[PDB]
Amino acid sequence: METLKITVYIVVTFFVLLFVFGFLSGDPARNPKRKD
Amino acid sequence: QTLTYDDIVGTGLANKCPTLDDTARGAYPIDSSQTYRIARLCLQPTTFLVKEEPKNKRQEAEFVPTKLVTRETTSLDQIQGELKVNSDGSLTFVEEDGIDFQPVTVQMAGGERIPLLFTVKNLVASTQPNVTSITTSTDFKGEFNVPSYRTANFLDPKGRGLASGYDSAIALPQAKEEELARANVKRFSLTKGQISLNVAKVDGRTGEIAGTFESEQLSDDDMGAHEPHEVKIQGVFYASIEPA
Amino acid sequence: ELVNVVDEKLGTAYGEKIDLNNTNIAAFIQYRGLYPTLAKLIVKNAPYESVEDVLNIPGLTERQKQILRENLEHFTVTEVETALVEGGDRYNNGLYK
Amino acid sequence: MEVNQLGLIATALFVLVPSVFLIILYVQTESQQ
Amino acid sequence: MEVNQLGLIATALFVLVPSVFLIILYVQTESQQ
Amino acid sequence: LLFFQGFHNWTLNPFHMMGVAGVLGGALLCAIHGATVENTLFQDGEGASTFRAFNPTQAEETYSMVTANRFWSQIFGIAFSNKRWLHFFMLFVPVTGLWMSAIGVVGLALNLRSYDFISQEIRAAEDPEFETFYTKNLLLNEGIRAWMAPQDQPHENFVFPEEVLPRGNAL
Amino acid sequence: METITYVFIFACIIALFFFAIFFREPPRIT
Amino acid sequence: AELTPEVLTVPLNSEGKTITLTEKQYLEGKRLFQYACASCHVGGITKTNPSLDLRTETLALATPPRDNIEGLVDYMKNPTTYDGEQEIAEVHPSLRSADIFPKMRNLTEKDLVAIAGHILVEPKILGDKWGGGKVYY
Amino acid sequence: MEPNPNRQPVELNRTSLYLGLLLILVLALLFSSYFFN
Amino acid sequence: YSLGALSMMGFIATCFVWFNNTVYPSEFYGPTGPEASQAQAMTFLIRDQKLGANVGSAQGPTGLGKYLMRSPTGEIIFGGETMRFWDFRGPWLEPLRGPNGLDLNKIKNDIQPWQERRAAEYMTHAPLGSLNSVGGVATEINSVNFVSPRSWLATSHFVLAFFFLVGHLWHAGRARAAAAGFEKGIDRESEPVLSMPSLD
Amino acid sequence: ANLWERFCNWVTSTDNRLYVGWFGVIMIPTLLAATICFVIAFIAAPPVDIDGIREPVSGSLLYGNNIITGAVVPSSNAIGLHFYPIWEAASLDEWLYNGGPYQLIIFHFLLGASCYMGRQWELSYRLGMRPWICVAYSAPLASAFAVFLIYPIGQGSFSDGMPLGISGTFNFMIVFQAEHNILMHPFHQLGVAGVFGGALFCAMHGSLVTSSLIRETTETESANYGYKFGQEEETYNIVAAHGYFGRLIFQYASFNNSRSLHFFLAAWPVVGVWFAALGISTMAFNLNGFNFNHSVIDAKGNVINTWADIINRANLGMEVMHERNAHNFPLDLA
Amino acid sequence: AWKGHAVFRNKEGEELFVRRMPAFFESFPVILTDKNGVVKADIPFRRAESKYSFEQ
Ligand code: CLA
Ligand code: CLA
Ligand code: CLA
Ligand code: CLA
Ligand SMILES: CC(C)=CCC/C(C)=C/CC/C(C)=C/CC/C(C)=C/CC/C(C)=C/CC/C(C)=C/CC/C(C)=C/CC/C(C)=C/CC/C(C)=C/CC1=CC(=O)C(C)=C(C)C1=O
Ligand SMILES: CC(C)=CCC/C(C)=C/CC/C(C)=C/CC/C(C)=C/CC/C(C)=C/CC/C(C)=C/CC/C(C)=C/CC/C(C)=C/CC/C(C)=C/CC1=CC(=O)C(C)=C(C)C1=O
Ligand code: HEC
Ligand SMILES: CCCCCCCCCCCCO[C@@H]1O[C@H](CO)[C@@H](O[C@H]2O[C@H](CO)[C@@H](O)[C@H](O)[C@H]2O)[C@H](O)[C@H]1O
Ligand SMILES: CCCCCCCCCCCCO[C@@H]1O[C@H](CO)[C@@H](O[C@H]2O[C@H](CO)[C@@H](O)[C@H](O)[C@H]2O)[C@H](O)[C@H]1O
Ligand code: OEX
Ligand SMILES: [Cl-]
Ligand SMILES: [Cl-]
Ligand SMILES: [Fe+2]
Repeated sequence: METLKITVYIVVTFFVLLFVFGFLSGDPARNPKRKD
Repeated sequence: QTLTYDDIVGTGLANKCPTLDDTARGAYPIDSSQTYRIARLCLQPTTFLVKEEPKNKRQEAEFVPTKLVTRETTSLDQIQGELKVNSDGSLTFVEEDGIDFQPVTVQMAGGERIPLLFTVKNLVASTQPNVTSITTSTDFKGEFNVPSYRTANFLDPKGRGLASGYDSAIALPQAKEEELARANVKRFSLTKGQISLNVAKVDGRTGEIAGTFESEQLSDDDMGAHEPHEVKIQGVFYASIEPA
Repeated sequence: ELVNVVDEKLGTAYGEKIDLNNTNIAAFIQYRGLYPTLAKLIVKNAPYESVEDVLNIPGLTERQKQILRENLEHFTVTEVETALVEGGDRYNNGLYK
Repeated sequence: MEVNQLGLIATALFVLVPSVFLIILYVQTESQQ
Repeated sequence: MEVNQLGLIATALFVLVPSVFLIILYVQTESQQ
Repeated sequence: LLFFQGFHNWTLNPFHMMGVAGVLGGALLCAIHGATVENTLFQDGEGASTFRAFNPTQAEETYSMVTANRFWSQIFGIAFSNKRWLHFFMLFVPVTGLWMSAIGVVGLALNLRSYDFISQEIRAAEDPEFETFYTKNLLLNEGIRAWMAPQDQPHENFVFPEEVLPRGNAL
Repeated sequence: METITYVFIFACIIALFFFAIFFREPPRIT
Repeated sequence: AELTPEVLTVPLNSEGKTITLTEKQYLEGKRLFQYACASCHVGGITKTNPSLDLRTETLALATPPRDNIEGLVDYMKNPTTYDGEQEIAEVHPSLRSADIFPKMRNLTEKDLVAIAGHILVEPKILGDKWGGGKVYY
Repeated sequence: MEPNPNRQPVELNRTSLYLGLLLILVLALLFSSYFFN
Repeated sequence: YSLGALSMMGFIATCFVWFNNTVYPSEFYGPTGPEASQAQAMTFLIRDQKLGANVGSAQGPTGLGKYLMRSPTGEIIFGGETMRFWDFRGPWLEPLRGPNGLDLNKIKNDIQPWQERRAAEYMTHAPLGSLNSVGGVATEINSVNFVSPRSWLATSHFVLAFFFLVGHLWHAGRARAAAAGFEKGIDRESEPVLSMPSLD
Repeated sequence: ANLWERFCNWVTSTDNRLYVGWFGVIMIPTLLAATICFVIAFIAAPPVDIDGIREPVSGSLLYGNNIITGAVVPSSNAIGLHFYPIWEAASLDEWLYNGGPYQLIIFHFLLGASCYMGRQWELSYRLGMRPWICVAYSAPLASAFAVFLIYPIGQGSFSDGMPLGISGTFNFMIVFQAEHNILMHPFHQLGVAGVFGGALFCAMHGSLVTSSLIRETTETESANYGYKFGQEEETYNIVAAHGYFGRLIFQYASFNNSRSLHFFLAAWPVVGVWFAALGISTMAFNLNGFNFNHSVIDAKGNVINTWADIINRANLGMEVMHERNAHNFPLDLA
Repeated sequence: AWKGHAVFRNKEGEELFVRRMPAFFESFPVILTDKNGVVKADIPFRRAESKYSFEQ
């Protein structure tokens, strides 16, 4: 059960990190008009 | 070093019996002139075993080990009663009151859930004669009553019960009743169970005894709808002997 | 065969009188001066082999014995029905209003 | 469970009969020039 | 008669499944130019 | 509504369920089509309040069907590509749903209910541990009937003594 | 057979979703 | 039907002198019962002890009888258990425990009569509803 | 993506429909007794 | 950004007033939802034990304890439906609670009259009531004019926090579209999807 | 371009067949987890002691249920609002008995469906659209939060959340009426006006547009072929449709602006369903529907029944029968 | 076969009459009245305060 807990925590952290760093990766510029 | 509720809460230690240290191999003198009582009898089950029923009549019908599904809700605790000293030197615990029952569900291989009322309700349990001191060889053997797992107001999913509810299967208004009679007539069982408390540790000073138990009783019969299984419960106990 | 023991007990004097061995404590409200004090003592010291055994309860005042004497014609005793006394059901049988 | 003895064929034909009706009509549409 | 409980659906699908397979193939042939 | 639950078990009826899908589907279609048009509008004016940029006599579409189609194809997997079929489907869904619900009520006129599932009743009557949400709802139905019938049907002159009333423990 | 039936229809619906999304008739601008 | 004098005429004592309350007295009693008592006694039941209601026949079998105005007024001064054996002011609202039940502080004898009249008139109005619970709603 | 050139049209003439339906129905007439048993 | 921040704070305050009896004291705001359910179980334990019941050993209809049972980690808690509220902590109840939960010896001997008065008052002032302020369950008759302040404060602030989340979504989407320059709609002369490849 | 730039370009790519995006990197695993555990638990889960009273309710198809009666059963009342993941259980058998799957499914689903809302903003941002489709989806999303999360929080237990099943849904509805009189709550009534109105306006807008389609096809073809995908002209005559509908009622009751029309089509169901969600979410804190029980009284004081008292009689029957073994004390306080 | 007409009587000899099920009701309680409609016997649901059981 502990090994499942560590797996799920690692998995959840990995996906949350992609969401946060991804939205930090110049998101307002990714649009078809003002690519500033 | 004594704990509080905020230390204990949500740790599972509230379902545990208190322990005595390994050093407490002493002995507790039972003065025959003085009366005694039990301030707290705790019983913490560790192993629930259910006897299978091989459809053969003969064969090896042994007790199989099961998996607990109702979590750390299992211990009996805060049990009080009078510890009499008899004529022949034996001590008989008469159980008075406490948290002396817990509904337990365990699950066998194949997924069959077994509900049981794990209990020591109205436990009379006696030692051997000529025990002038509770030592680490003392054995409280005794019997208790196992009332029905559900009480009389309990309604089945079709609204049938003993003291309440329908007396027939209302969804089948014109069915024959004699094949449905074992489900339609709710029956309150009352059976006996046997328990042996084996002392392993004695606090000679305080009067705290601890050890192991083995208890045998019938499981739930679903108010008479099916046969109960035979259950063997094993675990630890703790008792504190206050002189009264 | 199988019988509803609660339904059967309504066929006895339980269905008519207050049964001192079985009936829930709230039925002592039906007569003056039994509830709560005498009702508590009656249920605590049950079972009884006769109604007149209710006067033998230890500690009763003479006023308490006189009240019980005025109400023995409303009492009965049957065998203890385990479906009625288990679960604490004589103190709370799950019925309110 | 003691289910209706005709329920399986009633379900199987309820699917298959209008499903194959649509499959026939679709495939002959694709084979048109 | 106490016949196989699956015999009706086994027969119905034994007919209908390859029959509709041929009906599909025939009708899409006729709709070709 | 409560009468049809307690007596007819009308929620269990597949014709009512088809009506529910038609109503909630039509409300979905009303919300989803209105939002999509309003969010794929062409900039046809300089105002930030965009209602003025529609003229009632224009030949041109006021919103982008192509952009709407690409949005929903990528969000949801499917999308309308034919405006005429889209608006027919908006007719079809709640109209078919209401027609389906009408048929179920025609059955309830004769008490031809979808009240029970027989295989669950056979199992529950012989197995007093077998419980589903369906058997739970029938206990609610039995409560509704016994508690409401004496006042709801005062021509029947129902006297149900208190001990006959189905009740759970305590309540 | 009941459980098989309900799962079968469900699996056919999910298969239909696959073809309706990935093998749809492609919307063509004309 | 009207709230006539005969409806508003309840027993005053255990002997049998009656008191005919005014409609102003009954309506003031209902207001004060709602203010001070209906949080447990709504509809004549008792939420925290359903065994003892406020029906007229039940108050008659109380010791001392509470099925008259003065019996109910004495109960609101010095409440007892149903046999009269214990004094329960420390857990039941009364004039003698107005320091722990502060809604009982500014109750007059005219207020206690009015509440007692409401308890007696209401089952003559509502029948089995008063003290019956949800069965009779 | 360019079309696959290995594709071929499929045919089943009416006589083949009649022959196949004769074969399926007669096989069903034969085996149905055994399916029912 | 402030709209999302306010919506988050309103949802938090909704849970604060509903559960917390420290900064929203029950003497001022009424009992919490958990508190009153715990107080009913306390009321009927006290009454029935006064009648002579052994409340530690009383079995309910299900076989769980009618008054007292164990939580899933084993603490002694009030039985009945209020098993869900065994995390409730209040000053009228905490004197009865030992190291392993509710203490049976404390329950038998040490329940003061002020606790019994508090339990009955909180049970009868449970935060349940109608929009026209009829106290109690939806099936209750008109007499008691009560809706708890906790219910008024939680419901109002749920509504406000929800609509403020909607306002956050509305203004955040609009601010992105306004900064990127398409909040007034799609330019017909440079429609973005028209220069993307087809999905199929 | 490094790997992170190549990765971000793929994630937010408008050329993917289904748009991923940053909300999608949360939406995709959570919804897959919720779906997979749902299908498995719907087919094969053992019975669940939902009411915490050792009385397990069979939800799965393998344990007796059909499509209508089947459900993933809400977690045990003994759990309450406690977080119950798999790793909290001593075994998978214990997790399944206590209704573990329900908590896993609803938490993953509500997280994923929230990210579905953000994904709807995100693609509209990438496509240059206006951003408020996700505001329209906030109406059903709030309703899902209301029945799966907000109602359990107010009542103190995930055992009170809506079960994941057709009959369990009806059980949730009937019990909710018994305890809250939702029919007599104006937010549910506004909700009904939303969905009835939404269905009306769906049929109205559909029929009016279909009624005014410009003739482009012959009799032997579907009229839908008269519309070509991406054509610039509008496919129906809005002036003719306004001329019809403005004469069906009166002229100023009919829209002649298609933008105002389509905003009204968005606004009516969404606001109503928003109010329906706030109905459930505020009945979660027990502010119930209108109680007019015994409101009409004659000159003597006799209760004169109304239709509201008849509703109450039905509510009482639901109340006394629901969870018939779960109550030990006379008030159902949560 | 017809079983014949059932006549129900209490211990006082008075004929009782079983209240018939109306067509609306999937289930219906068993209630026995005298000739003037007053309830004299029933099959109770809750038994604890029952006064009109067939045994009583
Ligand atoms: C998810 C929730 C839900 C939804 C979406 C529905 C949806 C529906 N229900 Mg169901 N219902 C539900 C839950 C739900 N139900 C539950 C839990 C129960 C309890 C079992 C019911 C019990 C129930 C019953 C008893 C009935 C429905 C019916 C219906 C259908 C009503 C269609 C309609 O609009 O009639 C509205 C009425 C009309 C369309 C008739 C014409 C109205 C005219 C045109 C109005 C003219 C107005 C006039 C101009 C002036 C007005 C003045 C104003 C001031 C008043 C619709 C399919 C009905 C049905 O099935 O009908 C066949 C029905 O009888 N439901
Ligand atoms: C945090 C906000 C809040 C809360 C919790 C309360 C709570 C209370 N008020 Mg107070 N009050 C408030 C704000 C609030 N009020 C405001 C803004 C005013 C000025 C009008 C008042 C003026 C006031 C008076 C004069 C009185 C109260 C009273 C009360 C009590 C009884 C309420 C009642 O019966 O409502 C009745 C219920 C309604 C009117 C229905 C409310 C439904 C709302 C409007 C829905 C709103 C949704 C949304 C925001 C609107 C749609 C927008 C959407 C399209 C985006 C209760 C404690 C009474 C009291 O007991 O005093 C001691 C009393 O007499 N209040
Ligand atoms: C209709 C509009 C409306 C109304 C009438 C209310 C009313 C209320 N709100 Mg709500 N609120 C609203 C809209 C509204 N709100 C909206 C739209 C949101 C965003 C969704 C909120 C978010 C919100 C939160 C998060 C909370 C409230 C709370 C409250 C309550 C207390 C308010 C308070 O003290 O603020 C605080 C006042 C200030 C911040 C002003 C400055 C105060 C200074 C710092 C006070 C210092 C005092 C100190 C003792 C000084 C001592 C000096 C010393 C030297 C002696 C009150 C009933 C509280 C509540 O009761 O929750 C249930 C709460 O926690 N509101
Ligand atoms: C339903 C929840 C929700 C949704 C769909 C959105 C959507 C949006 N937010 Mg908003 N936001 C929210 C709640 C939400 N918000 C709340 C409660 C706050 C206050 C804390 C904010 C504060 C906020 C700021 C400061 C900004 C946005 C912005 C935006 C927009 C651009 C995308 C972005 O950067 O968001 C980021 C997403 C969030 C802040 C929260 C989304 C939550 C959902 C559930 C996703 C969860 C993902 C996460 C990894 C899951 C955790 C798993 C857990 C087990 C650990 C987009 C429209 C940006 C913008 O462009 O405004 C003009 C911006 O700068 N939001
Ligand atoms: C074994 C297992 C696991 C079992 C599964 C468990 C389980 C419980 C299964 C569920 C069973 C189930 C589904 C039962 C429900 C069955 C039910 C009640 C049947 C209804 C059947 C019926 C015929 C009803 C009649 C009413 C009717 C026809 C309803 C149809 C409703 C319907 C489908 C509505 C459409 C909803 C929908 C999401 C459409 C979106 C359309 C869309 C892509 C719009 C986008 C869009 C908008 C624009 O505006 C523009 C411009 C463009 C371009 C554009 O794209
Ligand atoms: C025997 C005797 C005496 C006979 C004499 C009879 C006689 C000749 C009398 C004549 C005199 C006379 C008229 C008498 C009056 C009698 C009288 C008052 C009758 C009472 C009738 C009555 C009940 C009133 C009718 C009620 C009624 C229908 C009013 C509701 C109006 C209504 C719903 C308005 C709101 C409209 C609303 C905004 C909905 C929009 C719907 C919608 C989304 C449509 C979509 C849509 C809309 C468009 O707009 C266009 C464009 C398109 C594309 C489109 O999608
Ligand atoms: C709950 C907190 C109560 C409030 C407020 C009031 N009463 Fe009450 N009442 C309550 C209980 C628990 C009991 C039973 C006490 C016991 O004997 O154990 C009572 C009893 C009465 C009675 C006696 C009923 C009988 O059958 O004899 C009466 C007449 C009575 N109460 C009246 C009364 C009045 C007038 C109140 C308002 C001032 C009032 N009570 C408040 C609980 C509560
Ligand atoms: C939750 C844990 C992290 C908490 C973070 C709090 C501190 C935030 C600062 C961390 C750094 C953010 O800094 C951000 O990093 C990314 C990742 O390369 C940079 O780099 C980015 O360049 C451009 C941005 O236009 C993108 O096209 C590209 O894909 C990406 O590489 C961003 O330009 C920079 O703004
Ligand atoms: C329960 C059993 C159900 C079994 C289902 C049976 C599936 C059978 C699939 C048959 C599919 C035939 O597939 C179909 O073949 C025809 C020709 O044969 C193709 O048709 C092609 O050739 C024809 C003839 O040259 C042209 O007129 C046509 O324009 C061209 O597309 C279709 O484009 C293809 O879609
Ligand atoms: O869980 Mn599901 O339903 Ca919400 O009230 Mn309390 O608890 Mn139970 O009773 Mn009624
Ligand atoms: Cl239920
Ligand atoms: Cl309870
Ligand atoms: Fe349109």
